Parts: sequence; C-alpha cells; structure tokens
Amino acid sequence: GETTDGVYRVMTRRLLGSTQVGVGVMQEGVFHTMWHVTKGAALRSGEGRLDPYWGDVKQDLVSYCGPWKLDAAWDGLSEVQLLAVPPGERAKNIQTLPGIFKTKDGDIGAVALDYPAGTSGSPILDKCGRVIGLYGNGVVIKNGSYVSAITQGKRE
Amino acid sequence: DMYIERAGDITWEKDAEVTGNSPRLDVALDESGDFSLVE
Ligand SMILES: CCOC(=O)c1cnc2c(C#N)cccc2c1N
Repeated sequence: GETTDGVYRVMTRRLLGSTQVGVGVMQEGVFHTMWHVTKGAALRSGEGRLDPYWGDVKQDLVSYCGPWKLDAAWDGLSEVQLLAVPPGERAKNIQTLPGIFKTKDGDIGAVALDYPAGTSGSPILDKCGRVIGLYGNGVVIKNGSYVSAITQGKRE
Repeated sequence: DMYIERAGDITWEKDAEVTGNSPRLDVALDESGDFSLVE
C-alpha cells in the first residue's frame, strides 16, 4: 500500500456510500490515529493490509505496522496549526493558541476548534512542521462548543 | 472494512486562518478514555 509520509483519511463502506470515520498520520512507515476511529481493526491501503501494533483505549491512541513514532510536544507558549481534514473537504490548516486541560495527573494542551467527528485523528503541528499530537478526544463546554486535547503518545 | 486515502503533506502554512480561543479547563479522564469537566 501507500507508505508516503503525510495525513490520510480513514474511510469505511460498511455504511451508506463511503463514510470518513477519521484521519491519521503516516511517519517512518507507521500509521498513527485515535483508538475510537478504528476500534483496533485492521486497515486497507489499496491492496496492502495495515495490522495494529500498539494501542491504548485510555490514551485513545493506536499505531499500525510499528511503534508510536511522534514525540514532539507543545512548548506551552507558541501558537499551533490543526491540519484539519474534514469529511468531503480538502485538508485545511487552522492556526490557534492552545488552552489547557488541568488534570490530577498534570496539564495537557487543548485546541478550541469545533470540526465534525470524522475529523478525529487530524494532526496538530508546531512551527517546524512536527506533529505534537492528534485532534478528536476532548469535552463539550457550558456553551455547547467542542474542545480537543492535544493527545500525544510516547516513543520507546 | 476500513481503508486509507492520502489527504496532504504535513507542513506549517504561513498565513493560514488564525482562530479559536485558549480556555483553562479542570477535567477528569476515566478508564474508558472519556474526558469530563470537573466543577
Ligand atoms: C459523537 C459522540 O460525541 C462525542 O463524544 C464527540 C463529540 N464531538 C466530537 C467532535 C466535535 N465537534 C470532534 C471529534 C470527536 C467528537 C466526539 N467524540
């Protein structure tokens, strides 16, 4: 299948037409998405098969063909870009200064951008183009608007 | 049975649409990986 670095849509035909369930990153031969997109299922790339390798329902992360490779972190200061890939719509950068999820276990970057559920797995970037985490696991606030965690994995 | 299609390069795009705010939220993460608002 296609192994070129970049961002990819995650599609299914198990519903009406071809439905975009999410997004992911291909880097160093490994496909990175959120767990709730695939539920740990195998993926097709044309005629190639992608088999799950690592995943964790609590982090809501999964990798295919190898271990999680993305280890860049939000610096806690600078603005970031969501490389949103919405269903039926072209890849679009959205620049934002992340807010903060304060948890008993520490602080996490968060982006206040509302996109459709099928946008889950779209990467968040820094100034140098490196992926600092993925969009699509967050909360709905007093208003009714969505805030996503900047969800990042560990590189072993 | 899920499949992938390439959607773009991963590049920072100088002068892209700047938007969204920066809220500080108290949250809890349960064992199912669901975030909730503590209050
Ligand atoms: C569908 C069930 O409700 C949710 O938990 C849930 C709600 N909204 C989103 C958004 C938005 N907007 C983006 C990405 C993931 C979600 C999302 N998982």
